[PDB]
Amino acid sequence: SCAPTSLPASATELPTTVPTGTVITGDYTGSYRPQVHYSPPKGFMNAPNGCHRDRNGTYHLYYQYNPLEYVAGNQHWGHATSDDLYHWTNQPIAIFPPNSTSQVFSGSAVLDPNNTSGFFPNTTDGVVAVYTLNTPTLQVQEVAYSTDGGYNFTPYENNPVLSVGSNQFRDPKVFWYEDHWVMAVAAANDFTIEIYTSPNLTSWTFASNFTHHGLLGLAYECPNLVQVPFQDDPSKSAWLMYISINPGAPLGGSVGQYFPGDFNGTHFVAYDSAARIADFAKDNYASQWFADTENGESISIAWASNWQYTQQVPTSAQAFRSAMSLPRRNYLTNITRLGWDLVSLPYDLSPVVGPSLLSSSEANSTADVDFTNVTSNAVWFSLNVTLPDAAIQNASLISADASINITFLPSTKCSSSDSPAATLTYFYAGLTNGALALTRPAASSSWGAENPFFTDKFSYTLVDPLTSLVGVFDRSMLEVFVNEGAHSATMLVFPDSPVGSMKVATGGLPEGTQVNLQVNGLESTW
Amino acid sequence: SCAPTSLPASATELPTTVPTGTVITGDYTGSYRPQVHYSPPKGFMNAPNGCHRDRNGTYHLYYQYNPLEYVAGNQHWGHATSDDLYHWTNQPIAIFPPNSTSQVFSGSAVLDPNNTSGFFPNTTDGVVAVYTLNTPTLQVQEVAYSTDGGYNFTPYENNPVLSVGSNQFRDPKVFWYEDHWVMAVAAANDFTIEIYTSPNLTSWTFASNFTHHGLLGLAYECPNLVQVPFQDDPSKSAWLMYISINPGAPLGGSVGQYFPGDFNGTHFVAYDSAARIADFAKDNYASQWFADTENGESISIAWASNWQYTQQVPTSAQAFRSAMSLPRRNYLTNITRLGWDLVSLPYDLSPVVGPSLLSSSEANSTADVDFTNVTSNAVWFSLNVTLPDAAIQNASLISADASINITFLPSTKCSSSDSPAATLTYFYAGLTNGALALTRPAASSSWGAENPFFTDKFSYTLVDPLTSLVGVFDRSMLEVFVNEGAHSATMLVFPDSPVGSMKVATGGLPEGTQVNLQVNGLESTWQ
Ligand SMILES: *[C@@H]1O[C@H](CO)[C@@H](O[C@@H]2O[C@H](CO)[C@@H](O[C@@H]3O[C@H](CO[C@H]4O[C@H](CO)[C@@H](O)[C@H](O[C@H]5O[C@H](CO)[C@@H](O)[C@H](O)[C@@H]5O)[C@@H]4O)[C@@H](O)[C@H](O)[C@@H]3O)[C@H](O)[C@H]2NC(C)=O)[C@H](O)[C@H]1NC(C)=O
Ligand SMILES: *[C@@H]1O[C@H](CO)[C@@H](O[C@@H]2O[C@H](CO)[C@@H](O[C@@H]3O[C@H](CO)[C@@H](O)[C@H](O[C@H]4O[C@H](CO)[C@@H](O)[C@H](O)[C@@H]4O)[C@@H]3O)[C@H](O)[C@H]2NC(C)=O)[C@H](O)[C@H]1NC(C)=O
Ligand SMILES: OC[C@H]1O[C@H](OC[C@H]2O[C@H](O[C@]3(CO)O[C@H](CO)[C@@H](O)[C@@H]3O)[C@H](O)[C@@H](O)[C@@H]2O)[C@H](O)[C@@H](O)[C@H]1O
Ligand SMILES: OC[C@H]1O[C@H](OC[C@H]2O[C@H](O[C@]3(CO)O[C@H](CO)[C@@H](O)[C@@H]3O)[C@H](O)[C@@H](O)[C@@H]2O)[C@H](O)[C@@H](O)[C@H]1O
Ligand SMILES: *[C@@H]1O[C@H](CO)[C@@H](O[C@@H]2O[C@H](CO)[C@@H](O)[C@H](O)[C@H]2NC(C)=O)[C@H](O)[C@H]1NC(C)=O
Ligand SMILES: *[C@@H]1O[C@H](CO)[C@@H](O[C@@H]2O[C@H](CO)[C@@H](O)[C@H](O)[C@H]2NC(C)=O)[C@H](O)[C@H]1NC(C)=O
Ligand SMILES: *[C@@H]1O[C@H](CO)[C@@H](O)[C@H](O)[C@H]1NC(C)=O
Ligand SMILES: *[C@@H]1O[C@H](CO)[C@@H](O)[C@H](O)[C@H]1NC(C)=O
Ligand SMILES: *[C@@H]1O[C@H](CO)[C@@H](O)[C@H](O)[C@H]1NC(C)=O
Ligand SMILES: *[C@@H]1O[C@H](CO)[C@@H](O)[C@H](O)[C@H]1NC(C)=O
Ligand SMILES: *[C@@H]1O[C@H](CO)[C@@H](O)[C@H](O)[C@H]1NC(C)=O
Ligand SMILES: *[C@@H]1O[C@H](CO)[C@@H](O)[C@H](O)[C@H]1NC(C)=O
Ligand SMILES: *[C@@H]1O[C@H](CO)[C@@H](O)[C@H](O)[C@H]1NC(C)=O
Ligand SMILES: *[C@@H]1O[C@H](CO)[C@@H](O)[C@H](O)[C@H]1NC(C)=O
Ligand SMILES: *[C@@H]1O[C@H](CO)[C@@H](O)[C@H](O)[C@H]1NC(C)=O
Ligand SMILES: *[C@@H]1O[C@H](CO)[C@@H](O)[C@H](O)[C@H]1NC(C)=O
Ligand SMILES: *[C@@H]1O[C@H](CO)[C@@H](O)[C@H](O)[C@H]1NC(C)=O
Ligand SMILES: *[C@@H]1O[C@H](CO)[C@@H](O)[C@H](O)[C@H]1NC(C)=O
Ligand SMILES: *[C@@H]1O[C@H](CO)[C@@H](O)[C@H](O)[C@H]1NC(C)=O
Ligand SMILES: *[C@@H]1O[C@H](CO)[C@@H](O)[C@H](O)[C@H]1NC(C)=O
Ligand SMILES: *[C@@H]1O[C@H](CO)[C@@H](O)[C@H](O)[C@H]1NC(C)=O
Ligand SMILES: *[C@H]1O[C@H](CO)[C@@H](O)[C@H](O)[C@@H]1O
Ligand SMILES: *[C@H]1O[C@H](CO)[C@@H](O)[C@H](O)[C@@H]1O
Ligand SMILES: *[C@H]1O[C@H](CO)[C@@H](O)[C@H](O)[C@@H]1O
Ligand SMILES: *[C@H]1O[C@H](CO)[C@@H](O)[C@H](O)[C@@H]1O
Ligand SMILES: *[C@H]1O[C@H](CO)[C@@H](O)[C@H](O)[C@@H]1O
Ligand SMILES: *[C@H]1O[C@H](CO)[C@@H](O)[C@H](O)[C@@H]1O
Ligand SMILES: *[C@H]1O[C@H](CO)[C@@H](O)[C@H](O)[C@@H]1O
Repeated sequence: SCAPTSLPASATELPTTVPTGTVITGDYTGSYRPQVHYSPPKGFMNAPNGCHRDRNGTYHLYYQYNPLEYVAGNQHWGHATSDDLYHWTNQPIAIFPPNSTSQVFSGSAVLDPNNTSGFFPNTTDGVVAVYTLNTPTLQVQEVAYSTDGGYNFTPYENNPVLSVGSNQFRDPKVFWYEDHWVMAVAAANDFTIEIYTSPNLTSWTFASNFTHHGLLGLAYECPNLVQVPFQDDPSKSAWLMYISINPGAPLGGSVGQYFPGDFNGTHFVAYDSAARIADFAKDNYASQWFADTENGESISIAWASNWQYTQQVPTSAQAFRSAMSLPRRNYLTNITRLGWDLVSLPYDLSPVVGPSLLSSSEANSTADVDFTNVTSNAVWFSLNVTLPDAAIQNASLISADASINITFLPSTKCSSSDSPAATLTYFYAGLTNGALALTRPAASSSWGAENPFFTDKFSYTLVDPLTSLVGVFDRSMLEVFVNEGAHSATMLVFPDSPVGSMKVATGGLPEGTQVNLQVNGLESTW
Repeated sequence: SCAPTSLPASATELPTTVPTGTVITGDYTGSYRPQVHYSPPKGFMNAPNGCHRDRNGTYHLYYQYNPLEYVAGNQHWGHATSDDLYHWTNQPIAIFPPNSTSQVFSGSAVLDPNNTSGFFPNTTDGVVAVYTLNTPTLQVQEVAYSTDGGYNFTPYENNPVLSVGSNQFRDPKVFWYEDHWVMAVAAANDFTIEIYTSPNLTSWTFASNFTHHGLLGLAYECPNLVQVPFQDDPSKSAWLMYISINPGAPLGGSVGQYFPGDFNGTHFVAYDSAARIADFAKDNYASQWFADTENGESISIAWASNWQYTQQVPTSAQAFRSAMSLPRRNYLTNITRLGWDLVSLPYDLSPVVGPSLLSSSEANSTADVDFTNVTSNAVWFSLNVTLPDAAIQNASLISADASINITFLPSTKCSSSDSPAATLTYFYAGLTNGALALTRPAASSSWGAENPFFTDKFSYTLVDPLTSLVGVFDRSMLEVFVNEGAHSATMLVFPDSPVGSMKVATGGLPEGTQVNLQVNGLESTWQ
C-alpha cells in the first residue's frame, strides 16, 4: 500500500569494480524516486552530457556518473535512451576513464553524417563525443567515436586534441555552424568562454573569448551556445549563450544564466550588458540542449539539484542520488518592461498523462484533490485565470486579498506532522502585488530543517497578472511554469510523510473572473 | 526586568495630523527595538535621504517617513542628527508635501559653501535638498534650501527643476565634480540612470544614459555615483555606480548591486559587463553615501528591511516599523579569483562598545556567552582564525570537519521551543568547502514561519579561507562582516523569545591554528 522508505541491501549495495557492457539494474520504487524524471538505477548522477537525437528519432541522454558511491567522483558517462524523453531505457556505461586516477568530465556529442572526422568510412550514423578528461594536474579536451549508434565509444588515437596547460578548462559544447565545427569551452576560474573552430573535430583553432559577463559566481561551467526560436513567431530566432555558475549563485551554490545575442561563427556579441537568471528556485543546473533535433525544436534538460546539498540528500537508502529536470521546449519572448526572456515549458507530457482527478470552473472556492490512489504519486495540474477587461485596464479595481494558494498535504494513509510539503501563493494586488512565493516548509522535513543550505522560500514578482500556471509534482520534485513558461522554478522536497493531496484556493477575485483547473494523475515510466 | 513585548497605546497611537516644528516622542524599550541602530520614534520609515556631514562635523540623516501609519505612504523627510552615527537625536520633520495629494520621495542634500545656487548670500553653511515630488500622474525633481543648517527648508520659487513628463523618474543623487554639479536620477522602469549637469543646482542639462546593466529586477532605484578608496592604498580610488532594484532581486523583493568604473564628469563607463551584489542576505536596501565627509572617507547607511515583508513585520506593537543598517565605512579591494569587491565595515563602534563578556584563545573548543545581564540585548563579537602556513600551502591538510558554528539561543529568564534565533556555519573543506551559511530558523519564530517571503537560509562561498568574522546582534537584527568586510550580510530576526546567549564552536582545525574570540556587550544609545 505504501512505497518503501528503505530498500534491500542488494538494491543499494554498489559494486567495488565498474561493470563494462552490462546494464546496471535499478529498483525504482523508493518513496522519493521520481516516476516521470530520469534518475540512475543506482549511484550518484550530476550534469547531463552528449545529449543528441539519432536520425531514427531515439533521444540519447548521457550523464556524469559515479558507479561506486553516492557522492561525486570516479566520473564516467552513464547512458539512457528514449523515443519521447519520458520512457527511459538504461544502457551500459558509454565512456570510461583510462585508469583509476582519471575522470571523464562533461562534454557534448554530435552526428557526423558526412564523415568530416574520418572515423566513419562505413556509416552515416557515426557519433563523436568531445569531453574533458580530468587528471590531478590537467583538464584537457578528448575525442571518442561510436559506429554502433552511441552505445560503445573508441578513444581517438592522438588524444588529447586541445590543452591550454590549465586544470580549470572544461565542458566543451560542439555544434555545426554553416561550414565548420564550433567548440564553446569554459576557462572556468577566469570567467571566460573560449570559442574554437575545426573542420574535422580533431584539430582546433582559437576564434574568440566571451569574458566577465553577468554573474561571475566562483566559476563559468557547462557553456551552451544555441539558436532559440521566438515563442510568438517560429520563423524568427536569436542566439543564446547559456552559462552555469557554481559555487557563488545568489541563492547559494549553483544556478544558470543566459545572454541573448548574435553569433557569426567565430564571435558571440550580447545585445546588452544585463544579467538574466533562468529559474527562480535553487534546483536547476547544467542545462544541455539536444544536438540534431527535428526542425525548429529547442529541447533542453537540466540536473535538478544544487551543489550545496546534492551529496547529502536523503535518497541513498533508496539506491540513488540526483535526477534530471523534466525535458523542456525552449523559446525566446519579450515580457512587459523586462524585455528578453528564456521561455521553458515541459516537453509534450501526453505519453505520461493519466486520467482526470479534478476539473473545476469555480472562482473564489477551494478544490481538494486526493491522489493517495495514484501509485506514481505524481500529478500534473493547469490553472488558467482570466480577469475581466475592466480589472486588466485598471488594476486598482482588484481587492488587496485577491490571491491563489496551492498546498501539497501529507498522506493520512502513508505516515511516519500536518505542515504542507510545498506551497505556492500569488497576490494580484495589495502590499506584495504580483509576488509569487514557492515554499518547502522546514516543519514538513526533519532533514530539510537541519541542512543549513536547504532554503525554504523562493519568489518571483510578475508585472503582468498571473493568467496561467502549469505544475508537475513527482514524489520528491515540484516544477512550476507561469504565463506560458515565461517564468519557471524547479524545487526538491523531502517531506517526512509522502504527499497525499493538494488544495487549490482562489479568493477575493474581481466579479466576472474565470478560473479553470485541471488535475491529472501521471503514469510511472519505470 | 524583561523588555516589554507590547507598549501602552499612548506610545503606539499615531496622530491624525502631521506635527510641524515639534519632535515626535518615541518609546525605545520594545523587545525588538534596536539600541545601536537608528529607527523612528514612531511610524513607518524606509530609504535614507539627504545624508551629509555639516562643517561642524554633525551627521544629518533624513529618511522616507509615514508619520500617520505603520505602512508606506504620506511620505515626508524625517530628520535625525549624530556626531558619531550611533547617538541619534530626533528632530522635527524637515520636508513636507505641498498638499494632501503629493509625497516627498527620495533625494540627496549637498553643502553649497561657494553659493553657486544663489540661495546663500550671507552663509557658507547653506544646505540644498534635491528630491522627487510624487503626484498621481508625475514624478519631478524639486529643490529646497536651508540657511539654519538643514533643520528647516524653503521650496525653490521656480520648482520643479527637472521633468521628463514621466511618473517613473526619481531618487536624484547630486554631487560636485571639479567645476559643476552632477545629478544621477533613475528612469526606474526603463532600467536607466540618467546623468544631468548644472552650474547652480536649478538648471539641469542631459549628459548621458547608463542603461540595462547587471540585474534589471523590475526597476532601477536610489542611484549613487561615488568615489571609493582602495582598502590597501588610501591614495588610490575608483568610481562606483550603486543601484538598488525592487522588486525582482534574486532572493526576492529588494537588493543593491554595484559597478566599478570611470566617471569623467558627464559619462560613467563600467570596467566590465559583470553584475555584482552588495549583501548576501535580504535585509539591506537603498544605501546612500554621506555627502561632504572628511578626507576620501566613504560613509554609507542603508535601510535594513525587504519590501516583500517590511510592512508586515511584528514591531508595530512596539511603536515602529523599520531600522537603518549600521553606518558603514566603504572601500574597494581585489579578492582572489573574483577581482573587484565593495568592502563594507561597521563605522567606528568604540562609542557603543561596553565591557568584555569573553576573551578566548582556545581552538577546537565551544565558548558559551550569557548576556541576559546586558540590558541593551546587543553584542559585538570578533573571531580571528589564522591557519598555519602548512594548511595555506596544501589545503588537503584540512580535515572535512574543520568548521565554525555560531548560534544565538533564546533566553530562559524572558521566555514567552529551544531553536536558535540565528546560526552561522562555515566549512574550511569537505563537500561544501568555503560555504558560509547564515540562518534564522523557522522553528524560532511563529511570524517568520508563516510569512511566505521571510526566507530562513542565506549563503556565500569564499575562495580564500575565513580569517576574520565581525558580528553585531541588536535585539531583532544580525549584521556579519567576513575577511575585513570583503563580504557582508544584514538579517532581521523576530524570535518568539529574546536571545539570551551565543555559542561559538570551532572544530577539526589543523594543528597550529590560532583562534581569537572577543565578545562585548553594547551600550544602548536611547536615553
Ligand atoms: C582568452 O581567455 C583566456 C582565459 O582567460 C586567456 O588565458 C588566460 O590568460 C590569462 C592572462 O590574461 C592567464 O592569467 C594569468 O595567469 C598567471 C598564472 O597564474 C596561475 O598560476 C599561479 C601560480 O601557480 C596560480 O596561483 C594561479 O591561480 C590563482 O589565480 C587564479 C586566478 O583566476 C584563481 O582563480 C585561483 O583561485 C588561484 O588563486 C593561476 O593558476 C598569472 O601569473 C597572471 O597574473 C594571470 O592571472 C590565465 O592563466 C589564462 N587562462 C587560461 C586557462 O587560458 C587568454 O589569454 C585569452 N586569449 C585571448 C586571445 O584573448
Ligand atoms: C535616456 O534614457 C531615457 C530612459 O530610458 C530615455 O527616455 C525614454 O525613451 C524611451 C524610448 O523613446 C521611451 O520609451 C517609449 O515609451 C513609450 C510609452 O510612453 C512607448 O510607447 C514606446 O514604445 C515603442 O518602443 C517599444 C520598445 O519595446 C515598442 O515595444 C513599441 O512598439 C514602440 O515602438 C517606447 O517604449 C521611454 O518612455 C523614455 N523614458 C523616460 C523616463 O523618459 C531617453 O530617451 C534617453 N535619452 C537619450 C538621449 O538617449
Ligand atoms: O577537480 C577537483 C574536483 O573534481 C570534482 O568536481 C569537479 C567539478 O564538478 C563540477 O562541475 C561540473 C558541473 O557541475 O560537473 C562536471 C564534473 O562532474 C564538470 O565537467 C562540470 O563543470 C562542480 O561544479 C565544480 O565545482 C567541480 O570543480 C570532484 O567531484 C570534486 O570533489 C573536486 O575534487
Ligand atoms: O509612485 C507610486 C507608488 O508610490 C509608492 O511607492 C513608491 C516607491 O517606493 C519605493 O521606492 C523607493 C526606494 O524603495 O522609496 C522611495 C519612496 O518612499 C522612492 O523615492 C524610492 O525609489 C518602492 O521600492 C517602489 O517600488 C515604489 O514605487 C507607494 O507605496 C506605491 O504603492 C505606489 O503608489
Ligand atoms: C524584443 O524586442 C526587441 C526590441 O523591440 C526586438 O529587437 C528588435 O527586433 C526587431 C525585428 O524583430 C527590429 O526591427 C528592431 O530594430 C529590434 N530592436 C532593437 C532596438 O534591437 C526583439 O526582436 C524582440 N525579441 C523577441 C523575442 O520578440
Ligand atoms: C584590481 O585589479 C585590477 C586589475 O589589475 C586593477 O586594475 C588596474 O589598476 C591599475 C592601477 O589602478 C591600472 O594601471 C591598470 O590599467 C588596471 N587594469 C585594469 C584591467 O583595469 C585594479 O586597480 C585593482 N583594484 C583594486 C581595488 O585593487
Ligand atoms: C591515467 O591516465 C591519465 C590520462 O591518460 C594519465 O595522464 C596518467 O598517467 C594515468 N595514470 C597512470 C598511473 O598510469
Ligand atoms: C584536420 O584538418 C586540419 C587542417 O585542415 C589538419 O591539420 C588535420 O590533420 C586534420 N585532422 C584529421 C584527423 O583529418
Ligand atoms: C564576427 O564579428 C566579430 C566582431 O563582432 C569579428 O571580429 C569577427 O571576425 C566576425 N567573424 C566573422 C566570421 O564574420
Ligand atoms: C481606476 O478605478 C479607481 C477606483 O478603484 C479610480 O479611483 C481611478 O481613477 C480609476 N482609474 C482609471 C484609469 O480609470
Ligand atoms: C469573489 O469574492 C469577492 C469578495 O467577496 C467578490 O467581490 C467577487 O465578486 C467574487 N468573485 C467572483 C469571480 O466570484
Ligand atoms: C489554459 O489555456 C491553455 C491555452 O493553451 C490550454 O492549453 C489549457 O488547456 C488551459 N488550461 C485549463 C486548466 O483549462
Ligand atoms: C499639490 O501640489 C503639487 C505640487 O505643487 C501640484 O502639482 C498639485 O497640483 C497639487 N495638488 C492639489 C490637489 O492641490
Ligand atoms: C568652491 O570653490 C573652491 C575654489 O574656490 C573649489 O575648490 C571647490 O571645489 C568649490 N566647491 C564647490 C562645492 O563648489
Ligand atoms: C549675516 O551673517 C551674520 C553672522 O551670521 C549675522 O550677524 C547677520 O545678521 C547676517 N545678516 C543677514 C542678512 O542674515
Ligand atoms: C542657472 O544657470 C543657467 C545657465 O547659466 C541659467 O539658464 C539659469 O537661469 C541659472 N539659474 C539660476 C536660478 O541662477
Ligand atoms: C567622457 O567620456 C565619454 C565617453 O566615455 C566621452 O564621449 C565624453 O566626451 C567624455 N566627457 C568628458 C567631459 O571628457
Ligand atoms: C582580529 O583581526 C583584526 C584584523 O582582521 C585585527 O585588527 C583585530 O585586532 C583582531 N582582533 C583582536 C581582538 O586581536
Ligand atoms: C599535501 O598533503 C597531502 C596529505 O594531506 C599529501 O599527501 C601531499 O603529498 C601533499 N602535497 C604537497 C602540496 O606537498
Ligand atoms: C558545525 O555544524 C555543522 C553542520 O551540521 C557540522 O557539519 C560541523 O561538523 C559542526 N562543527 C562544529 C564546529 O561544531
Ligand atoms: C583540532 O582537532 C583536530 C581533530 O578534531 C586535530 O586533528 C587538530 O590537531 C586540532 N587542532 C588544534 C589547533 O588544536
Ligand atoms: C523509512 O521510513 C519508514 C517509516 O516511514 C521505516 O519503516 C523504514 O524502516 C525506513 O526507516
Ligand atoms: C545501500 O544502503 C543499504 C541501507 O543503508 C545498505 O544495506 C547497503 O550496504 C548500502 O549502503
Ligand atoms: C508580548 O508578550 C507579552 C507577555 O509579556 C504580552 O504582554 C504581549 O501581548 C505580547 O504578546
Ligand atoms: C500591549 O498590548 C498587549 C496585547 O497583546 C498586552 O498583552 C500587553 O500587556 C500590552 O498592553
Ligand atoms: C499601537 O499599538 C498598540 C499595541 O498594538 C495599540 O494599543 C494601539 O491601539 C496602536 O495599534
Ligand atoms: C485628526 O483627526 C482627529 C480625529 O480622528 C482630530 O481630533 C484631529 O484634530 C485631527 O483632525
Ligand atoms: C505643520 O504643517 C504640516 C504640513 O504642512 C501640517 O501637518 C500641520 O497642520 C502644520 O501646518
